[PDB]
Amino acid sequence: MNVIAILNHMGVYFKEEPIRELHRALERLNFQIVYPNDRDDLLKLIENNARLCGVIFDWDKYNLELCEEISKMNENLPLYAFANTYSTLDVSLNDLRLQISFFEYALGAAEDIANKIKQTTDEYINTILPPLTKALFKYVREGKYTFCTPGHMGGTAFQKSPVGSLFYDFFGPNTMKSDISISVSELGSLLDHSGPHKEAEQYIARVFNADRSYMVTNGTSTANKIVGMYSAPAGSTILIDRNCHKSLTHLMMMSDVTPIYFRPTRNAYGILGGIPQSEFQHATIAKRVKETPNATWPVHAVITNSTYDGLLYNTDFIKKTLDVKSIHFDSAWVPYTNFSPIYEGKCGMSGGRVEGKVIYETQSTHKLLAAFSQASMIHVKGDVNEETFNEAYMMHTTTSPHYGIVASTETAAAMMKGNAGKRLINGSIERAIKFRKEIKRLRTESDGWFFDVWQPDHIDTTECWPLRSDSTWHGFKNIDNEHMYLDPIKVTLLTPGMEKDGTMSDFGIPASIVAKYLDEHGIVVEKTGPYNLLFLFSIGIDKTKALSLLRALTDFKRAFDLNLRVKNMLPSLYREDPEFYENMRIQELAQNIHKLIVHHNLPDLMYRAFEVLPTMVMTPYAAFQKELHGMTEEVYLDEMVGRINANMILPYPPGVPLVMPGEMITEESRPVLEFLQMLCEIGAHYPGFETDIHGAYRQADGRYTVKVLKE
Amino acid sequence: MNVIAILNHMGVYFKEEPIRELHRALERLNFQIVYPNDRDDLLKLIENNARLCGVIFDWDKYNLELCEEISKMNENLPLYAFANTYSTLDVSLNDLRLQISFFEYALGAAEDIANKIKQTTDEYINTILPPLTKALFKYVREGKYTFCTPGHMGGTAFQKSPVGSLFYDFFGPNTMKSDISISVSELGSLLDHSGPHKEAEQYIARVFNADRSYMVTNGTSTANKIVGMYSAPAGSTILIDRNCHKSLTHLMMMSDVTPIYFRPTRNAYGILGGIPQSEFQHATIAKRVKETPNATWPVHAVITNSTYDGLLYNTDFIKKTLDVKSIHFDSAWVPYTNFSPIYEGKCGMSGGRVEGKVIYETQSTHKLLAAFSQASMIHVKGDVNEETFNEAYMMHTTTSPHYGIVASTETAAAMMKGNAGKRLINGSIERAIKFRKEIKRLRTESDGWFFDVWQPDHIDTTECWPLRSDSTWHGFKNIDNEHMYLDPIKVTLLTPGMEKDGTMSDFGIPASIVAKYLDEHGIVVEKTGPYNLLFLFSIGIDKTKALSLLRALTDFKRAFDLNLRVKNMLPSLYREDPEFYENMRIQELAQNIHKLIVHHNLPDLMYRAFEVLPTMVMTPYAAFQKELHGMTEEVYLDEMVGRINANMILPYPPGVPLVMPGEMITEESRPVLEFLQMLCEIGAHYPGFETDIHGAYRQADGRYTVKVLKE
Amino acid sequence: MNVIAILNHMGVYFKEEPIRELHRALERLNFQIVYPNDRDDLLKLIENNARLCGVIFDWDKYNLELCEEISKMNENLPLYAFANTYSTLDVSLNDLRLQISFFEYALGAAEDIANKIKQTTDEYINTILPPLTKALFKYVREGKYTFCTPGHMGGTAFQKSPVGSLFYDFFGPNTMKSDISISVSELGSLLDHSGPHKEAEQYIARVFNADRSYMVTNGTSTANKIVGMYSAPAGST
Repeated sequence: MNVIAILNHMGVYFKEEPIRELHRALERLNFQIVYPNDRDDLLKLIENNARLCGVIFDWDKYNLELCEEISKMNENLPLYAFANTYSTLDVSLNDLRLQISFFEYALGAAEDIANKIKQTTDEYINTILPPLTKALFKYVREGKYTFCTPGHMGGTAFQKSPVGSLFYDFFGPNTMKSDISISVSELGSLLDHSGPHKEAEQYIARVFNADRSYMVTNGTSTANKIVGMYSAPAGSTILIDRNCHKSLTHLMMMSDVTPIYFRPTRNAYGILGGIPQSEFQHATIAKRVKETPNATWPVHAVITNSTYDGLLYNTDFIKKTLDVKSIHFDSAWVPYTNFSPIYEGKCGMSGGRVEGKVIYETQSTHKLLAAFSQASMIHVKGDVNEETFNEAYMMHTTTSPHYGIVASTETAAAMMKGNAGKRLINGSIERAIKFRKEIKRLRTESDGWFFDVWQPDHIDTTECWPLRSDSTWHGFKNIDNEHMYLDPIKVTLLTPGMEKDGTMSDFGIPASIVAKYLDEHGIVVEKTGPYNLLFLFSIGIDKTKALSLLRALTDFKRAFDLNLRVKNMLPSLYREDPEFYENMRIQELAQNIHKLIVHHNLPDLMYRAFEVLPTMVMTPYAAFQKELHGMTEEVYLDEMVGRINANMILPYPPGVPLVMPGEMITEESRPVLEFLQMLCEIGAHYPGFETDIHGAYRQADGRYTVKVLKE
Repeated sequence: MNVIAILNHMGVYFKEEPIRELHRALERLNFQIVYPNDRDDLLKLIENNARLCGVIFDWDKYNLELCEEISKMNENLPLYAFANTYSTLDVSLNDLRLQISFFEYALGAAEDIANKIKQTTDEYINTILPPLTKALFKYVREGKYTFCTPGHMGGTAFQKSPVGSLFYDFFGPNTMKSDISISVSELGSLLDHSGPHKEAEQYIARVFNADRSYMVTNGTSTANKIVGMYSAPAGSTILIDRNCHKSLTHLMMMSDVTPIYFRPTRNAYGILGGIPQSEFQHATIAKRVKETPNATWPVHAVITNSTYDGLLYNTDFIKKTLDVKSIHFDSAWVPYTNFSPIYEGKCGMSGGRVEGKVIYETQSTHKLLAAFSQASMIHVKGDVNEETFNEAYMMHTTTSPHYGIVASTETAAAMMKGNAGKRLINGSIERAIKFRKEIKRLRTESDGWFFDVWQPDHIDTTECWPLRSDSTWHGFKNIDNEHMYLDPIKVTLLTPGMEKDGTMSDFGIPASIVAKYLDEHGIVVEKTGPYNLLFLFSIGIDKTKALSLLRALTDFKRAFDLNLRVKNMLPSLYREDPEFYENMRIQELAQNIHKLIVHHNLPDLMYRAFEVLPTMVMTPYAAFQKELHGMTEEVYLDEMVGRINANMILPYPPGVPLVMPGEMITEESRPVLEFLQMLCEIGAHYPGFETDIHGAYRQADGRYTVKVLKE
Repeated sequence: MNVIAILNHMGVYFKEEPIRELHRALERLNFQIVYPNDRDDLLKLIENNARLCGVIFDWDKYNLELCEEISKMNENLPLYAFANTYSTLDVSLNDLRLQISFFEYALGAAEDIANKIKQTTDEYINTILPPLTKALFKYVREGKYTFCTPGHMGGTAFQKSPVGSLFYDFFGPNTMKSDISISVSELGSLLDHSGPHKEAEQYIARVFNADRSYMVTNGTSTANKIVGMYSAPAGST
């Protein structure tokens, strides 16, 4: 905030020489001065920037509707109207409700005007800032010597070493002084929820429409642990989504709990869809309790809302009909929910306080909002035992947190209050929708093949487009109406190779080549399956990045039709093994990997492997207990049927836990083994496209091993 | 690295005009140029700075011993000797082993010389940098657009919001671009230990003399959890130090384990000393196993080495005689051990690979080294199940870590390789010893009272001064010889109020007033007890901070002898309740709090409360299980005998867990209740000195409550 | 390639002060900046020159047909359209098939834009250059000391003699460093047809529509000898 914009030169002297004196005084007060030519120049200057902290304009040539337009753009922005001809009498109430401060044109009075402008800018900065970030900035500005942890003590240890000086010159001084610990008593403490921290969690609670809100400093991988260790005591039972994270599996291995796994649907692409409506009612839950050993009525439920590919649920249905005392939504990919009414009825915090149960939501703030990594939140909705749940939160977090992460966690919510946050969210959603409309437009504009995007055939409104059973763009057969809602900002491109009914085509490009090409040209894809990409259109995405992406896709199309060699187009993949990719064209490589997928029948195996659940011999807690006692042997992959698995098997494709720790592959679940063997067989042909299975360990001969339990 | 220092002007032109042309070319290549006048100027310039990345000197007037001195100062520093009169023949081997590159005095050849200098500086930067920090800096320098998590995507979300722009202008761009996730495939992944990450853990393993080294991104509060969940399966038994952290208690509440608590000694000051030699042999361990219900032979041991006040152990004794299969050292306060031979035989990694057991050490890197917060390491020494322990490490850490913390964690070890790290550690230890010598000197120089420092009466050598049974400076009675070693850099000041034999004096100042005064004058104390301070003399401390601290102590002495009012001297404490501190002098306040300590007999109660162990009714895991089921009631403090505690009671003073979760205060442990009641009684008199007990909850009437279990 | 041409001054400030900051940053990055007045000025400037390596223009006052005309003039030339009023939606396929990179008008963001412009210019140079000339230019830019033939060794023998210095001042340094031999292993060898040389003869074979193409270094007076000594053995006709 040092940019203060003065409107145009009227022409007469008595209201220009005071303006030039104020210009000189403001430059003396370390303010950059910009000179927009007219009104629309000011509108564009304010929307394209954010460092602007003041507008000076004459109240004669520009009326007070150029206070209201800026108010629609930013409510808290100070503007400085200069009163010459309009008297006191010419002011309405709506002018008085805006951030304007009136001044006069007097020669030699520029010093007091500049001091008042500096004070107003300071008030604006101290108004828009959240309280803990405000206090941290104040503490760094009044920077005191310290004799406490951390050891760098304001980064003055990095000023006395060469590699330390490189680190210090990279990061800069303010992010070294911003790292302090709980010994600084004026900032309170995260662990005890005191002072500026307590004001921060109350601020987070207002913003996100939650009763009590927490600010985790390790991540939602730890927030899931906190929620599932509070609400699910040992010996109890949980309803965990099979579409889960590794963190929930880790939680189940720490705690002595027992699962019933929900059964999500999926298409031939490998996109993890959702649980049908039948598996949230009392009948199916009671049945699955009945045929699970050592199982009682579930006391907690964990649901991934949304999925990895951005499929929201009808959460009002869930909160009405799921008859458990605590429903947890692992909303790691949807933290931005409250800030656009598009997502109404699509999160745990949507709607009011539900009766008889506590709704948890564990937004991963760093993922889609603007926050530093390892930042997360736990929003609750209901009544919880305050000391027990506070102690459970204290149990998993560290004792001396990184205050940069905490300040970023709060500043992410502070970016969403007012009109600026609504403008951010609506701009991101509208930009995502416009990108979707041209990618379907360029599909019908181009010749031959082009990238498809997995979205409804007619989208033109800003809403979460519901997945209807009467349409076939999604691919989930016999899907329930109003249970799924596509998130517009998680754009999933598609590549040729798949037909609409689910069978495979002949000409195709698997998405690994497209992702590697985009990585070569300096744009990064989130994660790819066999024939899909994913692009997070968060609040950071502007039209520069969107156009560069669209124009990396087009250059890939041109380079693939021209059929350039692997050496020229993909040097990063060429360097994987130059002997192999020396005389190979890209069309031959794409055709070969596509034929390896087709002949081995990848999508049918990937479907039929996840439509059958492995037999739960013992709870994953018992599997971890037997793993700790050294009762694990590494049998080869083929002889794994009838054996209890000790470590989780997580195959890419698709990215969802296939075999849990403690489950047996029986003869009824042989397509699981066939899929694993097929994936190992196809991954050992072409370098750079190596097999990515978390749990299976590569040997030298080419056959993988899985840690199973001894007999 | 942009500072290149040229030595003096010889006087003749043919070796000055090429030097001026090289000056102009290097300024064209964005290098700051400094001009030391002579040799000693260069020596001082190099020791006082670290951004210097090159010395240009003439090989005639300055010999090659001004290459060896700089080599003793920095081994990798490039220097550029200019050869005029000494021929090829005048070079020895020791000159060739140094970082010198020879040049000549030619007119018009300054461009190639400047390009070679820039290339040599780039080689130097790429040499001293650790590999993962090097790759992260390279990735940010080649900064690519991204469509993946995190949501700010290079900080371009903070460039479009006012509070976001304040955050961005504070932190700066390079620490926003440095936050990326595992989707960037060229940096590998922390979780899978691949690529640049795997090179980083191998680099950490060399540096710290460990077999396998891990880099935790939550902190040693999570590293303790990782170690104690791998090595201690459920149903087993551990030997946990009573001088533990909150994190170890949290670990014991997560896991179904059973303790035998070691019994450390302590003095009247409240400093947590150490476990006697008798409690590490087989006889006492077998006895304490025998009188503990449901207890078997311990399979793991956790020892806080050093203590909070920097008392190292004779760890060779521990690793020889403690007959358990895994010994863990919670070395959160001593991470700098390998980098000075003072600490030989004083860590888990000291000495060779011990036979028959695995030694863990969990250095908190952010505490005393130069690293960002929430950074920690796990060094092992022995043979562990690689996949089981890797899975246990993966179990507690997040999945998308903050790469700034990881890069800082590795750069902290990279600051310690070579001669610069040895110079850092030796300079910090020597500065600590010199500060200790003048604080004892100023004690005998001043009039009346002065601050004492809890250290041996004769210290003049750079060693860990052993706590001898034939001396009484420490206060631990009947202490064992060569079991304790004072760390010189954890300086514990003392205030008047205590006599040498342990009884209380009449004139005294409790350390809270001194800490608050130092906080008023802008220097921060780590943590204080009743009459002691603590100052971490880490690698960040230079003589500026040390002199400012000594000269805040002296100004406090002058202001206390002059007896200034609380309003003028302590406005931050005045604002706590201006009605109470209006007409009170500092001598009256100090005398009143000292009399409250004396009349209530604080040190005798604090001693006798920790010399008696509360009765373990049930394991803390069972206490947490009963706490989760809502079986907890809040009885008042006085009626807590005979009741099983559900939450840990952590009173300040001193800062060590007094009552564990699941333990009963019996009639044999009534002084525990007397100490708690006394602390609550003395904390409810003077504002700003409020009672700090973690576990006891303040009520409105003034009597505290503790969550106990129902009957 | 250091000439980057910016189109005209619109008049409003929010898309001129970022342009002036980008001007200052590009001059800091050693780029000469030219200022064509209007569209036909740019057309004539591009046809009369070849050192131009970039056009910066606003996407509002000048449409995307002033990308297609430059494409007919030079296909690989990078141009930098600045997006203000036309949204994402206003782009056709023929625009996407051209060498344009889109930017925005933001104050204080000229450093990243200038770095991206420098990287795009480097990509353009490494795109239009043939591989062996690219590798030779790279080798001279990373100029290493040598102890092999030729004897001047980067022309440092001509820097130590008066007539040698006249020769060196005439020819200039880059054509002295460009004369090396087969001892530099990273450039391959002409005689054995390896590495960058082999890529060069394959490149010559594509260009001239021939199966196998050779690159003689004495002249076609020697190429005739090569052909007539291969195809015409002694005693034949």
